Amino acid sequence: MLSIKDLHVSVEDKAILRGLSLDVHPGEVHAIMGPNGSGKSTLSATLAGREDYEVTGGTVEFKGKDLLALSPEDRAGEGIFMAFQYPVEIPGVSNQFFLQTALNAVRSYRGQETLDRFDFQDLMEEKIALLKMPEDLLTRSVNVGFSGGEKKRNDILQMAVLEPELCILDESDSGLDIDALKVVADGVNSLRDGKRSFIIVTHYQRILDYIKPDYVHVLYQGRIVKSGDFTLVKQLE
Amino acid sequence: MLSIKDLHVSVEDKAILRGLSLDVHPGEVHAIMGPNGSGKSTLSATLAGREDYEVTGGTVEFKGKDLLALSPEDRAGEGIFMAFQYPVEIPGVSNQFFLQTALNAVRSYRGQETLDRFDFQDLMEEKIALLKMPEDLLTRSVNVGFSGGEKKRNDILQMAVLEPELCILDESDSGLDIDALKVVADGVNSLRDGKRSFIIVTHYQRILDYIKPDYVHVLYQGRIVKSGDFTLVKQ
Amino acid sequence: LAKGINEEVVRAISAKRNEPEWMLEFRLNAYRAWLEMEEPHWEKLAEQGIIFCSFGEAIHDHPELVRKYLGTVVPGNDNFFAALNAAVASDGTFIYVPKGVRCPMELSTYFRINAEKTGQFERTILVADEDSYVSYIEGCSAPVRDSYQLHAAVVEVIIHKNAEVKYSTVQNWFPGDNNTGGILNFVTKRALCEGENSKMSWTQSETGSAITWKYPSCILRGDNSIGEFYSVALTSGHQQADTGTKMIHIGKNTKSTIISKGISAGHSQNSYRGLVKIMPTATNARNFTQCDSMLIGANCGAHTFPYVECRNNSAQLEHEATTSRIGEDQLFYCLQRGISEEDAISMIVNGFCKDVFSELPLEFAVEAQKLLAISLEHSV
Amino acid sequence: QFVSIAGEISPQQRDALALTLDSVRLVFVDGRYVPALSDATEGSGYEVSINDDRQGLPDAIQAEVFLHLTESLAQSVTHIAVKRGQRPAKPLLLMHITQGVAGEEVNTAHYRHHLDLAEGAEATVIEHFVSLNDARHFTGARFTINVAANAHLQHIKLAFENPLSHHFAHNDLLLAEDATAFSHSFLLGGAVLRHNTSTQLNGENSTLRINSLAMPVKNEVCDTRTWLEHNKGFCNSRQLHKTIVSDKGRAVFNGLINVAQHAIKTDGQMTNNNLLMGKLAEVDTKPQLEIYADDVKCSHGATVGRIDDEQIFYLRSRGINQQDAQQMIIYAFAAELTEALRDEGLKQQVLARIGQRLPGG
Ligand SMILES: [Hg+2]
Ligand SMILES: [Hg+2]
Repeated sequence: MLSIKDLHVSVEDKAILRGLSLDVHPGEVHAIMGPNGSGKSTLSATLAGREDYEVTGGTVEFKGKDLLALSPEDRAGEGIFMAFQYPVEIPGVSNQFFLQTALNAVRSYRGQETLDRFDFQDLMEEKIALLKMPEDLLTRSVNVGFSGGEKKRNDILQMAVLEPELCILDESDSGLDIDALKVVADGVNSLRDGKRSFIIVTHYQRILDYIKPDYVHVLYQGRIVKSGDFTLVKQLE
Repeated sequence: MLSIKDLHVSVEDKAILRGLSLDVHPGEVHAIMGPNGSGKSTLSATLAGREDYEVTGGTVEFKGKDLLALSPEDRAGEGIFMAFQYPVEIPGVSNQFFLQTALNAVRSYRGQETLDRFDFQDLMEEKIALLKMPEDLLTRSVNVGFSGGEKKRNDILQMAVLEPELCILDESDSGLDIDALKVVADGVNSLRDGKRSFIIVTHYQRILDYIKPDYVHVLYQGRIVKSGDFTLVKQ
Repeated sequence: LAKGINEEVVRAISAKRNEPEWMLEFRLNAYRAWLEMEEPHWEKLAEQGIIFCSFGEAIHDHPELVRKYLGTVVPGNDNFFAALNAAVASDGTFIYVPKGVRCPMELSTYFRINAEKTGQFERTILVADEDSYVSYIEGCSAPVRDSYQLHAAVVEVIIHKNAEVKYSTVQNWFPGDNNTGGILNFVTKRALCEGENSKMSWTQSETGSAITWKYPSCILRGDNSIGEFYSVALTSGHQQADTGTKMIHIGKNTKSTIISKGISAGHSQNSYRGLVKIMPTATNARNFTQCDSMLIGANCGAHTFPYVECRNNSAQLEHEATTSRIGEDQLFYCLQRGISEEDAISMIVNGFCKDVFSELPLEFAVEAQKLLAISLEHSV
Repeated sequence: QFVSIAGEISPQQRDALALTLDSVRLVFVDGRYVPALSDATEGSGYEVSINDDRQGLPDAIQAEVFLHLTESLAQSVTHIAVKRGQRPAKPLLLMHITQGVAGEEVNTAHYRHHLDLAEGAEATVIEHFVSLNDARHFTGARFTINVAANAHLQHIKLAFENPLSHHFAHNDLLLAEDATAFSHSFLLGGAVLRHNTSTQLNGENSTLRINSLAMPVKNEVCDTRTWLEHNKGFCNSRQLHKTIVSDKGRAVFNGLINVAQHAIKTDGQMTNNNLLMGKLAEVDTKPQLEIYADDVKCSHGATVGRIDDEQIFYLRSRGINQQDAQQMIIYAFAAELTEALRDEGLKQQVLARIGQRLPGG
């Protein structure tokens, strides 16, 4: 029951977004598009919790509570996950230690307990094959030695493990080819149980042919100036 | 042309060679075989000039000179060449600067002279051609970035340019195949003028089908206890 | 220990045990050496021949044993603090290891005490005679006073033909929040590979000292000797560490490895400084040193001044040093997936430090990583 | 006991020891400038003034005993300036010729020079030091340099004085915003030679490079040291210092790098490769990093090792003699240093100097 209303957020003292409003219910996919420099990355970042964003008015509510009053560490527990456009390299730290820690943390919050070994193991294997990751993923250091294309697919494998409620893709498709695109499509869709909702911040129209969105909005001047269904992308032409 | 007599050599006082004697005449190709550890690798090195070889007995004379007393640099001028089993990479030194100086050196020591650069490239290419070598050898760093097969094959190109009188192959067949085997043979055979000679210290025997030897000798713990011709069999 | 120190105090700590006069005078020259010096800038099992008893008990029941090794490698007078510890020290640990014996277990005395700190000075001396394998572990983990207390230990190790010594160290102090804060760690540990084919291997994780003074050494005198050194050092608040190593190469074909990981946070300054020396007799020496540093935040300091003096034309030495960090975006990427910032900084460093903790026994490695974790959070 | 008697030489002597190069050459003898033997600088694109005027000199970056003495004992100051955006067609060349005196007396000469590079200028300046003969001397030199915005400097110093001379020199580099500075020093002469290079990055987004080659022979000691301060951020620095010590000679290297707080995005690396050829040779290196900013990446690496005897054996066994063989690997070793010399003509003369200390020539 995510509800964003008349949102104003500033970056480096400059107003970019001037009143974007959006409501997202379970099991639906929304696509945000437009030219570079219109708030897309900033919007995702604002939701994620970047420290360089002064919110100058407005509200963003999730399950009826104000999320913006909650700390960064707190938002993932609630269910927000962001696939980074530029995944960071963590030399010396294996995904296993990483994922478990990521997993326990969100498990601790929500008042639930640490998963049991064998499942975590049974789950990865099933998923590690699904996203064409190196079979020796678990032992390599997070994104070290990975190409641009390899680092991007991995955050999604992660997505399929930390069990988030709302997944946001901020141009995480950059530099990816047709081959890379289909697996990512199998990864996001496979998590669809009508449970999760998804917001796809588009880089190119690319993907909506592989991950058809239910509602489409195009952002301009930091405001939504047009909204529609999948058909909207084709119509302005 | 080559006479090695009652040779005894120890390294770190290790008793290795049994008293080996051999006679090689001009224009002849001799084949050397046997197991590892009986001195094969030591023989080439001893011939080549490693300073870590304590000679405990015997003599080696070449054209009436005591060969064991002469230095390495002197050996190439006289006409001795050794194909290394494991060619060394020398980063930062192009083949051209190297070979010309090397060629001049042996040319110097033989007291004749000398090629003309302009001439030399027409010669190189032609040799570069005989072994299907990269056209950019001259510009490349000696054996740098070369595979084992390429490093080995480089030595044969080297042989035709430095024009030795006696060519010794020190286990240069290890790790190779029929195709590479085919290129080295065209190079070695091409140096056969009925005067020039070759000594093949085999790692293994398959090599002898393209470069037919005239004589074959067998080592066992550093001595020839049986000698013969090309016709030879295993068990 | 205080009040005071005189010649009679020395003569008083001696004679508190029926002490032979060899043990005594050793202290006196030290004391005499201390005097000429100015003060420098800020389970029950029966062996297997092995002796594992206290330092004091050793003098008393085994003097001839003690007689042959003490002061052989680190003289009283070697420097300021090593003279003062030899004199004045009652507490400590003695270990001798006999022919043909592989120590059944790894000897360790590190325990996570919550009684407050025992004693100010000590000296351990471990000797492994030929064909020996022993793992020794040292350290303590105590809360700390609101007085400056000075811990200035000295460890001497002597390793003979075909022998091996594995030496571990986990010291961890806790003075919440910022207090002194506050303990002066002035240790001089040195080991002699006597000692053909001898192998010495220093390993250490260290945390929470106010001031550190330390030069874990490997002395490769024997031929085919091998030294290795793995050191983790953390500093926070306004702490200062000054730790390193002096490597003297004498034997033939000696090889040495130095890996240091120094983490720096807040406004603290941690500096690595060590030395690789190759004598002309040290034919075909080879060393590879690595001193990586992670700095946390922009107002603290990490420094590195290695020294290499080589006098031999068969040596092969390579030395690398590299800088790494925790970035905002790196920090943010971790936090956003629900792991806290406090917990984040702890994870990355443990990953950063993985290659040193590897060389530790796995069990003390786990203990080592959880305490470094909590020492960070309190203080970062 | 040292004395300073300033003699005079002829043009013939200059040609036999001078490099073959088309440049603007200023000649200094026994600490004294000799006009008649130097080229004119007016209209060269280089503004040059020689006086005892010290009104402009910056304060010293790192004070130590021998520097105050030299500035104070310096007989003159060389005022050099290049106006904004000007790019001279020819490099500025300062050849230094020092001579000794008969007796037990030690002749001493001190050179003092200052260069000002206005905004956008890019020029190359070369220092050449040589001994007129075998008579001993104490040489002093000091280069302070101010590098304005968008300027690019290529500095080369060639100390090729005799095996018996003493060499103590000190150059300074001051960089502004958008600056680039390249320095290559070849310390090839003197019984004892000591070169220090201190640099300050007082401007953002700047690039600095400092290389040097030391080749000490029999009983000589060559210590090449550098000092760099990254006071501002966004600067990138690269350093390559190599040394080759044969027959009882001694090399010393010292490199301090200080990174000031707030000096974000600094990228500094330092490499030192040392080659030992004599059985009595020594090499001492002491690198020092002082970093006070976390979002940076600085690192240094240094190696020490001997000639690969197997390639030498490999090379000789095909016929190349010992002297030429030893020589071939060394030119390859220093190749990375020698290749930065864009001028082939200059490079060959530099190569000739190197070769004479090898087991050849
Ligand atoms: Hg370091
Ligand atoms: Hg650095």
